Amino acid sequence: MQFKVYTYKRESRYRLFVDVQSDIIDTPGRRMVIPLASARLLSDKVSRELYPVVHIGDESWRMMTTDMASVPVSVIGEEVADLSHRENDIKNAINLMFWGI
Amino acid sequence: MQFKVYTYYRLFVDVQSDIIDTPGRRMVIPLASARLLSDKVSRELYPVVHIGDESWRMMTTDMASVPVSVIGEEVADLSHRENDIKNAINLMFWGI
Amino acid sequence: MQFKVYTYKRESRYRLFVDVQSDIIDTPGRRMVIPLASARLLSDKVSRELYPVVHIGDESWRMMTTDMASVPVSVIGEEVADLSHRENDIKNAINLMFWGI
Amino acid sequence: MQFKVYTYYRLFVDVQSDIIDTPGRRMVIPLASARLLSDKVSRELYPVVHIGDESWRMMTTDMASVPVSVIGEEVADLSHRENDIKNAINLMFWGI
Amino acid sequence: MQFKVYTYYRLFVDVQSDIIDTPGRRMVIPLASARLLSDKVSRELYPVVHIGDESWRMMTTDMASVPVSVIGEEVADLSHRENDIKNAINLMFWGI
Amino acid sequence: MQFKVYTYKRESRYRLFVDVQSDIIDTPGRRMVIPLASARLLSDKVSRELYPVVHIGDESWRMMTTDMASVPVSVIGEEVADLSHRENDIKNAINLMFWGI
Amino acid sequence: MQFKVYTYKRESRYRLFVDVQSDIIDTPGRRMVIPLASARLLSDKVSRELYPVVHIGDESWRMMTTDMASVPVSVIGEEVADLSHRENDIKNAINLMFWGI
Amino acid sequence: MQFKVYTYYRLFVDVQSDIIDTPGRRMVIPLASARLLSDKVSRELYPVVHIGDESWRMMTTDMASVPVSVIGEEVADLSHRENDIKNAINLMFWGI
Ligand SMILES: [Cl-]
Ligand SMILES: [Cl-]
Ligand SMILES: [Cl-]
Ligand SMILES: [Cl-]
Ligand SMILES: [Cl-]
Repeated sequence: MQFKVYTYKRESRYRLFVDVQSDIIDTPGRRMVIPLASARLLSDKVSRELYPVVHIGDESWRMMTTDMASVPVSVIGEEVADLSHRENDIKNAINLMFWGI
Repeated sequence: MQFKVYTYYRLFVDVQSDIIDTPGRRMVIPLASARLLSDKVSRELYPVVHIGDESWRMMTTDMASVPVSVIGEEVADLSHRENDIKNAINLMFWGI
Repeated sequence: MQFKVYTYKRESRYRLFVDVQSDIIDTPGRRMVIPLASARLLSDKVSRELYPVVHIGDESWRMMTTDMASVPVSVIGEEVADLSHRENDIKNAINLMFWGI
Repeated sequence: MQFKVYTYYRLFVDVQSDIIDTPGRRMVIPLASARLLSDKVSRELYPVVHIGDESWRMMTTDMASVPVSVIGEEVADLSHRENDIKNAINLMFWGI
Repeated sequence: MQFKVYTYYRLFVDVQSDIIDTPGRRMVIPLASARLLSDKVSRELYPVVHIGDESWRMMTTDMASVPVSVIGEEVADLSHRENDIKNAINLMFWGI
Repeated sequence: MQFKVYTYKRESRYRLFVDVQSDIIDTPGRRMVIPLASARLLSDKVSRELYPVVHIGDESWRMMTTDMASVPVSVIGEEVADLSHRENDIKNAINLMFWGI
Repeated sequence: MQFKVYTYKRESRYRLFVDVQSDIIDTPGRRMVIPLASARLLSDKVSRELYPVVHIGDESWRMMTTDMASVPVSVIGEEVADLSHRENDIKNAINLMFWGI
Repeated sequence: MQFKVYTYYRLFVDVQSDIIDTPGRRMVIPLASARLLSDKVSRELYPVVHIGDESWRMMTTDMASVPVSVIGEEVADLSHRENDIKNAINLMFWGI
């Protein structure tokens, strides 16, 4: 579901990621997701517009927008958080990456 | 064993006949959380099953041959859903 | 398309595979396929009911029914042959693997 | 570069903005032989494009981030289809 | 962050500058248990560091670019070993 | 060998890369390499200090310094070119990535 | 270290493996190892001396000699046991696989 | 077939006994271009062999079990080097 954060049930690649695909579009075998990385791993210089900073619990995470990928629904784990309140920032990040707007 | 769900916490249903014994691989259909697919997705092709209190969708179109050495513990039995599973598989291959 | 044999555009132990999914069922991102292997690689003691032998050119190939897999359409190459005339054998192989008898 | 088709799982359309340099990767949409999908499959979500005399479907839902080091030679330019490509992507993310 | 040790219980040291944001990856050097290598192996090229009560060897020649999304929790800080790490890296590239 | 550009035997990840490891340091099973990418894939706004632009034949390539990796010698293909004349730029790129302040 | 049994840090595979490389030979990035599998009666044609049975705790394990592989030292876990007392059997298994006339 | 060289340009030498064949796997030692290793690298452990003009190093320490289904065409025969290959393998396991 869009704006929900899930865990990955596989080996490497990611730990956490945000589902950014519309809830009316069923692939249905996959979902478009944006992986999250520990905010401490990126400096303050890195654009918060392309790579928004979100809070899951008490920790800060960066949305690695440019590492967006299609992931099979069978590997999507448990729902960890909801980032619906950040809809505007997420939308801007995605629109910026594709349309430079 | 046919219609049993196993782990390797990823889930999959064994859909191969119990008579096909020699092959070192079992045909399985992966399960996905039902909340991940809308109700508009065909229940004929992607049946919805229950394991515990949760709902899962059978990702019929992601069927795959998996080595028996990676098949984990038996989590549930879906024998009572034999008819739905059979229809899903027959629809994907011959389906009308 | 069902019963058509195609080349694989990925790194695989197999160079040819047969599309066995219905033409009325669009996933649409994947197709159910059965890989082909050189017949010389399997002894005659291996069931011809479950592993049909087909011909493409001057070579004999075995259908590795038990290695059936869902493959993305983007990796399906050029059409090499048509096995429509073997529909009955292919159907029996698939029905045997799932429903036995 | 945006709307350009490149080779390597053989054909991909670069759909990332030219103003956004990752710079190690690019967002791409894989192409599949149009003959592999029936006409009943939405052209809004999966546009049909022509490279040479052959027809290809844009597998929008299989979009992925790909390292620039694996992007091959430029095969074609789909700038004239900008509107269709834009609609496909916007539909997948914001569709109502 | 440079000179910090992270989890993958696999361990590796971030050796990339903090002023250089890829930003999707980080250059890291994997750590291996010191008991696995004899004392005859160069400590100049493969420095020995301590994390807790265990000794680890820096597998400098196995250095690799790793995506930030797979970097786990910070386990230790090896800033005090900056000189040894710097020498190991400079030796591998420039023959010191 | 240092400053030499080679091809990659496997079909994945790389196509061409530059060996940047010292010739006096034998791993000996691996070599530190920097992958090359078509220069047209990156805009001119991308730092030439960190990502040098080199020429191999008539084509321009960018050195993807931040994607540096250890690669087994068994997968290193044929020698395509020599970039010894660019030693200073390559050295600066590497030193900047590790020791930049 | 030779004849020591370790736990793995990577995915898939077995669970335990025996280091069979000489202690005087430092690669130093890899170690030759033989994976262990839960003891079971084999059907593998000739030789049961090709797959020695060893004990770790109260359990029995078979040395899958033919699945020997080079493994990076960074993925070798904690030392679980020592099979130095079985040196002769291990040596014979390895010599049989390579030179077994 | 022991002492021979097969592919999948890639190159590897089959070093398993011809007596042992039941597993669908063969022990192989990968070959690397001799130019990739300096002359200071032991020829006892990493023998140098020739195949159609070029020189190759046997990467003894990268020995691995490979499935027979992925072994390609026979490119050469190194039976005449049996003694060197045997010594390399014995050295790696028994220290000379
Ligand atoms: Cl139910
Ligand atoms: Cl896939
Ligand atoms: Cl067109
Ligand atoms: Cl220390
Ligand atoms: Cl130049």
